[PDB]
Formats: sequence, structure tokens, C-alpha cells
Amino acid sequence: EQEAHNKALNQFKRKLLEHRRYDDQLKQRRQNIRDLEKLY
Amino acid sequence: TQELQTRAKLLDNEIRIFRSELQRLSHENNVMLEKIKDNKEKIKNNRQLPYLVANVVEVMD
Repeated sequence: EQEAHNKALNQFKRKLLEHRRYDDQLKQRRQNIRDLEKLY
Repeated sequence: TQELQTRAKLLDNEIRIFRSELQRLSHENNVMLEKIKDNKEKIKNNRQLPYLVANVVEVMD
């Protein structure tokens, strides 16, 4: 938009946001494998 | 504009390693879930009828 480093940054923001769905999925699956260890 | 271009190139390598770690826990959590089913189908056969009925003298622990 303003810059062609501000057009490369609208797509970097998406990646940053995604990094937020890969941090909640790794802390979930380690919290779910300890709950399946008490059930095994 | 030099800090946000090196910041953005830190989320390309950081998200590439976090996808590899999460693919290992997906394959692993399918192997564990079949160990709980395994035990339980055995446990389902003994649980159903018929079974004697008795009372607890003591729990000695």
C-alpha cells in the first residue's frame, strides 16, 4: 500500500496470526496426551 | 523497515519447525488412542452379566 514493504507486511501479518494457531495446537496436544496417559 | 523485514524472515523459519513438531505428535496420539480401546474391549466382556454378589468385610489396604 504506502510502501512495497507495507504490501509484503500485510501477508507477514497473516503468518504472524497463524503462528497463534500453531502455538495453541502444540500446547493443546501436550495437554491432551497427558490426559490420555491417565486414561491408559 | 530493516527490523520488520528481519522479523518477518524469523516467522518463516519459526513456523517451518513448529509444523514438523506437530506432525510427530499427530502420528503418536493415534497410536496411544488404540491402546485405550484395546484394554476396554476386554474390560467390556467381564463387566456384563453374570456375577456373584458379596459384601465387604473390611478394606485392609
